[PDB]
Amino acid sequence: HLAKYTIKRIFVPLAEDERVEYEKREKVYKQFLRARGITLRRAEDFNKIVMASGYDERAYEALRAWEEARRIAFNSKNKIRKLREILERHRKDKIIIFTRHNELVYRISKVFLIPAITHRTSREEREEILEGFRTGRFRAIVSSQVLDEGIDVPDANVGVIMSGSGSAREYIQRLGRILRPSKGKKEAVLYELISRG
Repeated sequence: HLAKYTIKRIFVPLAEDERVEYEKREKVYKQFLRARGITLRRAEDFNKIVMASGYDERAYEALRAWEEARRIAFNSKNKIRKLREILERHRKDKIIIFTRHNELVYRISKVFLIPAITHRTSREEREEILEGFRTGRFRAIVSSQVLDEGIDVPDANVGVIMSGSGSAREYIQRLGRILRPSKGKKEAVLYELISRG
């Protein structure tokens, strides 16, 4: 019986060289949106359509733009610098990092020696990792795939959600259901890094 679950949404701005690049992409995108008379409050709802309407260089290069932006934000030098702190502040707990961005997963697992689980890895490899997790070896893991569906996942204490440019409402709840109150204290904390600034 948990007794102190607590969420924290951290807003990490972008790097110098980063804002510049990000902005130039989003420029091309927003132009496409207005050029097609679409409000941005409905992007991606729109991209969903752009996708089902076949190919159009025009429209697609815009989606390719939306890509880089999303990308940049996710891998912000700061996102890492920040993650670092979290990993340190919570070196005494079991952490579960999540990100819908495959690349980041690797960037992380390689920058901080954290075992990873993506839509590759394996089936036993995966498991293997989870057993190591629940028995020491390593106190954290980064994973691109969902961890509740089927997967058992050890009792984790802190969860981190490396978002790109927006808040992952769903994911937050999903993860928070998976976490487990600590031994003593029986608390839990969930972070969600979001580029912004």
